[PDB]
Amino acid sequence: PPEEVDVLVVGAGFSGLYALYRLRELGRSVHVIETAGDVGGVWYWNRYPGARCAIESIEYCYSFSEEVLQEWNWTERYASQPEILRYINFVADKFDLRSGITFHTTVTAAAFDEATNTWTVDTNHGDRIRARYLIMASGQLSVPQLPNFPGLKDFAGNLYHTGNWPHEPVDFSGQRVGVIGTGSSGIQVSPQIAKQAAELFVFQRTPHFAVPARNAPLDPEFLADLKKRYAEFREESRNTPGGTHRYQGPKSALEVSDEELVETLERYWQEGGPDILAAYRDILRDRDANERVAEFIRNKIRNTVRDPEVAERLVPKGYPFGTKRLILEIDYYEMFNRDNVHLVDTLSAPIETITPRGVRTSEREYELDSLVLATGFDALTGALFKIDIRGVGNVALKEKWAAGPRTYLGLSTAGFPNLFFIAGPGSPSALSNMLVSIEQHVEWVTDHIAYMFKNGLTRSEAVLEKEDEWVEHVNEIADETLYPMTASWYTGANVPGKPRVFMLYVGGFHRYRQICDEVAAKGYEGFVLT
Ligand SMILES: Cc1cc2nc3c(=O)[nH]c(=O)nc-3n(C[C@H](O)[C@H](O)[C@H](O)COP(=O)(O)OP(=O)(O)OC[C@H]3O[C@@H](n4cnc5c(N)ncnc54)[C@H](O)[C@@H]3O)c2cc1C
Ligand SMILES: NC(=O)c1ccc[n+]([C@@H]2O[C@H](COP(=O)([O-])OP(=O)(O)OC[C@H]3O[C@@H](n4cnc5c(N)ncnc54)[C@H](OP(=O)(O)O)[C@@H]3O)[C@@H](O)[C@H]2O)c1
Repeated sequence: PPEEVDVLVVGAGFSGLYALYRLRELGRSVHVIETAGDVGGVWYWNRYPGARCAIESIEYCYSFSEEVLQEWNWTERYASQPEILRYINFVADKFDLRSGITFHTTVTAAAFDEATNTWTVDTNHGDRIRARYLIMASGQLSVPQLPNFPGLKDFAGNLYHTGNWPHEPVDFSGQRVGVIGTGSSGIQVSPQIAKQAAELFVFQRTPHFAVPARNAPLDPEFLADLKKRYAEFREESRNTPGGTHRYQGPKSALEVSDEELVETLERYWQEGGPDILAAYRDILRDRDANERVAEFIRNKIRNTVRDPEVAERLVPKGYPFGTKRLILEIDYYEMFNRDNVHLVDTLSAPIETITPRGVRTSEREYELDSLVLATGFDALTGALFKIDIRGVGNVALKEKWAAGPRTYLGLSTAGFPNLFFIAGPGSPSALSNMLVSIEQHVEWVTDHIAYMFKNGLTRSEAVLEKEDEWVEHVNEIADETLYPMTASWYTGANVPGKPRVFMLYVGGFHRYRQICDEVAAKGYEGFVLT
């Protein structure tokens, strides 16, 4: 890795690879540092069986390259992780991206030097790079989180986390296997494992809402047709709250009769996918509205499993539909109908400790040959906090953000000039199709950088007052929805001791992009440039 560079980029997943590509195109020196052996980010790390995207392949893809759009052939309604990894390798090879990337290398600290207006960045290999701009493309869901209980290191069997899955197939044949966590990771990994294991124990805490994916082959007519209008189709997706073609249902879940509700929701349930989140305009705004939808979903869940005792344990309760990430399930509910699959309800009987033989609840011991941790991620701030980042006056990012992330547009933080966060806290981030949130942040940041070199500036900084205004705005629009009142990773609720604040912008990607454009249009209002 070079000793000096215009822009250093941390992370080689979607965000990082695009930042590299566009920056070269703008004629800036740029280099990328990445912990992993190769490119991919989440689709490199998350190789557990059943790993699949929950945005339709034709939406969840880059649009910066008409060539890539014309050449790539997706195959399924929802792409499996290995296909998305092939796609990302395709794009990397096409634009020759690896010559710009150092792999196997973890950034450990970065400190801003006020005299030079530059960042000096250090790695666990002892490299030191001096860069004018520092782009953290280091992910949202990139640091695995272990669950909160002892005896983990004592377990005699094999121990896995889904976000750090082995690079070659793991064989569960004839095993007694435990999965802890039933987020989308656990929901995807579990039916795969149940095919091999002599017995599978699924350790559920709060149940998550899941609806049928109804995956299907992609019609190759449809692909070829779509391509003729691809750039147009994408543009429609950029002009939405969600970054996809999801239908924005006009009515209120409350204005309709029961019969019309069932019938409309029945159509979504048969169709499959996440679009039901926008069946009515107020599902995420009004608790009575939300509840009518949630109830319809709970009953479909009940009717999915024959033992009604086991079915009632699968019904999510205590939090509004859609306020933890919606999950797309494939034969997950069906799975509890098998002899060798066991739902362990750890709300009724909490896990007390892992033992050398298995798992202890307050009710009994569970002997196991392997334990799979589907326990999620220290989300949104996790990766940043693992790095000793220091701004003006030696302030640690970790400390300034200790009560929750403070940003302007989520893009930068006051006190830390020349530093940009891709698709993180204070922006749409994971509340969209992330390829659309990711391209828009990469273009805005890399445009900002180009504008800086153009007009002769060397220092970009969020104005503290606008940040404070932005933080309060994010919180106040979040408080008009039901989002903040549920314990989700959006809220930091899954890391012990982490401050409970809703971390994402909820006003929709479209409106967020309009605001960013007005900002850059006025020469970057809310930034101070010198
Ligand atoms: C299992 C899973 C499924 C998902 N499914 C969807 C989906 O269906 N729809 C959707 O819109 N989004 C989904 N997401 C969200 C996902 O975060 C984004 O879609 C997108 O892949 C994020 O890309 P990225 O480049 O920003 O971050 P990442 O892909 O996470 O890349 C960050 C990279 O930075 C590296 N890194 C972090 N810190 C350092 C450091 N200190 N030094 C060097 N390298 C570092 C990591 O190794 C990683 O490779 C999913 C995420 C996960 C984990
Ligand atoms: N496209 C996809 O289908 C897909 C697949 C995987 C991941 N993702 C992305 O990644 C996000 C995270 O998914 P995820 O399933 O990995 O993690 P998650 O949504 O954060 O779920 C973690 C799970 O582990 C359980 N858990 C956590 N801590 C525990 C503890 N201390 N004791 C007992 N149980 C514990 C949680 O229970 P509680 O809920 O009760 O806390 C939850 O069931 C998703 O929401 C999505 O954004 C997407």
